[PDB]
Amino acid sequence: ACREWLGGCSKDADCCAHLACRKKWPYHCVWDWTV
Repeated sequence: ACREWLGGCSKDADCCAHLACRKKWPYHCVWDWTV
């Protein structure tokens, strides 16, 4: 289980993939190349 882009991230291991748990709000995983 993981969250995709723009979804509440419980993990900072890019939740799903190619992502990153946005730590600067909104905390919901953003694209790794935009974080």
